[PDB]
Amino acid sequence: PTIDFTFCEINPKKGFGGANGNKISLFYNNELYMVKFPPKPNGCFSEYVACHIVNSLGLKVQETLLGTYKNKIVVACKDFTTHQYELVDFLSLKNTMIELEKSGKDTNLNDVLYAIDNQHFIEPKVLKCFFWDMFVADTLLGNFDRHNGNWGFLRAEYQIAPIFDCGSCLYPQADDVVCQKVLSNIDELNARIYNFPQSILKDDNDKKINYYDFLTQTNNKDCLDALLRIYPRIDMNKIHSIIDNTPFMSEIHKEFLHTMLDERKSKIIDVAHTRAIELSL
Amino acid sequence: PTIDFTFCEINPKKGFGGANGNKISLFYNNELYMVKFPPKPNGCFSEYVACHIVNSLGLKVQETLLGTYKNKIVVACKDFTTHQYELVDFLSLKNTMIELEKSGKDTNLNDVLYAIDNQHFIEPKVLKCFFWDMFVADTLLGNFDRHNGNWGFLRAEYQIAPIFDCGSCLYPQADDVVCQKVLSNIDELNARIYNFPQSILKDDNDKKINYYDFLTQTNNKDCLDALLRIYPRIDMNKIHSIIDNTPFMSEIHKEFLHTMLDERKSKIIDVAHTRAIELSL
Ligand SMILES: Nc1ncnc2c1ncn2[C@@H]1O[C@H](COP(=O)(O)OP(=O)(O)NP(=O)(O)O)[C@@H](O)[C@H]1O
Ligand SMILES: Nc1ncnc2c1ncn2[C@@H]1O[C@H](COP(=O)(O)OP(=O)(O)NP(=O)(O)O)[C@@H](O)[C@H]1O
Ligand SMILES: [Mg+2]
Ligand SMILES: [Mg+2]
Ligand SMILES: [Mg+2]
Ligand SMILES: [Mg+2]
Repeated sequence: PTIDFTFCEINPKKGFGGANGNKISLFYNNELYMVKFPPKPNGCFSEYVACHIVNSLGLKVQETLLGTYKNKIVVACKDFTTHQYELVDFLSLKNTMIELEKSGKDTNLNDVLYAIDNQHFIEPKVLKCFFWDMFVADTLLGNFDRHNGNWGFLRAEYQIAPIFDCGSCLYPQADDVVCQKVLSNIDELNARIYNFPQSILKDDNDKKINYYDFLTQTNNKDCLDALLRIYPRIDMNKIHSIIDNTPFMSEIHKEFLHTMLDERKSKIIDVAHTRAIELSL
Repeated sequence: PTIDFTFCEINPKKGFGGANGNKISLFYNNELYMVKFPPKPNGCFSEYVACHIVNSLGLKVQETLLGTYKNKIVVACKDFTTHQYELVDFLSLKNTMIELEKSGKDTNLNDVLYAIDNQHFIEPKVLKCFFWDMFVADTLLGNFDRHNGNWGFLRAEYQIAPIFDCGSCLYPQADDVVCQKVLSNIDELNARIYNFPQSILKDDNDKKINYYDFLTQTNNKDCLDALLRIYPRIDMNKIHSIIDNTPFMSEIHKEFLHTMLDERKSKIIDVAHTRAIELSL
């Protein structure tokens, strides 16, 4: 039916960072979880769905289960910093890049790129391939916050940590009234495709990078390679199924995402991929 | 004489967090330090000086060393997450307090206290005494950024992590031109006491807490117990010693502190401490 975490054993000797909603440690089927709570003045859903799409993409993602916790809908992310594994995020790494007078929190794309090539945790080709793999995923999903504290490495010395924190994908602000507006108006819809959301990663002019523009204009062989690579792993029939099998989501929402994913896939990915394909030899 | 870190062996497999500038892991004297660089739109001094003052108050603090790399002036912090020790900040810990539907990054004082009473990493009373300890030293050093991410615990389970990131203390935005301006204009010296810095922490109404006002009107026995506890360790000669003995510091700057420290010492600490005593009986 639907999971319920309410009674599972909490682990009180563990906490989690991040500035959106609380989270606690707890066992489920003999495994530990980080259980994100929603904030309130709907990213629990983005987090579950987005990740499951990333999985279907053959990329290493955190396991995610919708469930209830004391009358609050909750996303449970399997915990990958157990068994004596520690997470160091990219931020902390970029902070070692002292020859750039810019701080690790900074998301200017070129610097981020530079640090990848200059870091010594992971073979820079592996790391660079991952990064763009992730950027494509993020493109499809509309991740508006893949900052340097939203990916990283596990140490026991290092390996890439599974993609996490996709709570910022797929329109977390959208509610049934918004889903409604957009679905009934191509103009609105378009604004949520070309203009916004934008990547948290910046150009050398300090603007957030535009998903559509960037991807349909890049000559970065690394970004282009990763398109040609992930494009085939994309399976709309599955992605829609992930959406259909989302546990609490209203129906109106469910079809907002259906539409939105088809559109993103078609007006950004398809297009960019198609050009990507055309640049060979 | 003075220390050049410039040629010391760097550890290309550890990084560090924080928004304010780069840092790298290197061996000095056979040991890891975290070496913090200055951002360039002065804090390396604040850190060094502030930690040596904290130490002299008898509190457990990171050891600081002031050196040069490549003509940079840089502060070295003895790394305390070597030997399997993993640092975990209060913020994550506060993030688990799901009952207050506020996040683990918000610095509302009451919420913070609640988390102290209700967390299972440290015996609560001990931590309530630490927090308060630190608050007092911050009052002395004038810390405007003691955020839940700026203190925490250590584990291989928990012990309190030595006070770190005190680099936001002791007027870091002030330069030789500012020091002069303050050193002359009394009205200017006044407000860097009665007006700011203010603590990052907050009251129920959202406003940040005024060091002076709070310190001299509060009936929180735990804050006051802290005052009485700490006051007798304030060694004004040793402190001015610490200022005179600072390695690259300019003299106008050296004295800006001397002044500024006497000022906070007598204008807040003394006054508040006096009221404390009289408080019993
Ligand atoms: N599956 C996981 N296992 C262990 N630690 C995790 C996991 N997922 C996240 N974390 C850690 O917990 C912190 C909070 O998780 P995260 O999903 O990033 O929360 P968030 O509030 O969405 N982060 P953000 O929005 O970028 O400030 C992350 O920064 C990681 O350090
Ligand atoms: N002595 C130490 N040993 C090991 N780790 C440390 C040490 N000091 C600080 N750290 C860690 O590395 C980070 C260093 O940043 P720190 O200098 O403490 O604050 P900052 O760089 O000013 N950023 P912030 O406090 O977020 O505004 C801290 O957040 C800790 O996680
Ligand atoms: Mg995060
Ligand atoms: Mg997020
Ligand atoms: Mg810090
Ligand atoms: Mg600081």
